[PDB]
Amino acid sequence: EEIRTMIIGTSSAFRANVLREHFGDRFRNFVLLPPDIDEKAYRAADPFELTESIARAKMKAVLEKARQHPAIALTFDQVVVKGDEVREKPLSTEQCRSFIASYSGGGVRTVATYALCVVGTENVLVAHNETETFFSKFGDDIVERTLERGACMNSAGGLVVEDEDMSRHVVRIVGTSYGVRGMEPAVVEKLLSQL
Ligand SMILES: [Mn+2]
Ligand SMILES: [Mn+2]
Ligand SMILES: [Mn+2]
Repeated sequence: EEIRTMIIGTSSAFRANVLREHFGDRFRNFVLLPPDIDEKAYRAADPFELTESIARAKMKAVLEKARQHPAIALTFDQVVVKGDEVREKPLSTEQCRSFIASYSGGGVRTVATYALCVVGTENVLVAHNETETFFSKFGDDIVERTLERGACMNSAGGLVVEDEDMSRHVVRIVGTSYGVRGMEPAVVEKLLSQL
């Protein structure tokens, strides 16, 4: 059995881009197949168990979709933790504004679960990835500039470290910026090694 195909089981353009770039030396074929599930149905308090339940639910949906259009499938789920609050994608500009403003002069975590499955098998491997990003102080003006670009709406906690203004206020990251953005290749490399 020679596996040459990766099923990219996410709608994230960034994730798809990194996967093709980093894993094109191993895989010939990259198939886009987003899970498109109702994530609101899953509600665990622990963000590690939360993201894991969602990544596994996403994998189930992807493998089902694969049956009707040898391979490995990958899914992901990621949330932000700020203080005691678990944050997903913001529901409005107002909440996003609030989210971004709160990152000034402090630390913010991301918690994720990556899942991997060889299509046709029953074992779904999972791995967690956690980051912590530390910002210097910034004011309402920088908040509005980031908001105006709109990409923040599509990230957990409205956290966009790649944003022109946000980037200028990052002091350090424990982890990698690719991890904060939702796809650290080292995590996928570790899961592949566990086959
Ligand atoms: Mn765990
Ligand atoms: Mn999610
Ligand atoms: Mn999603």
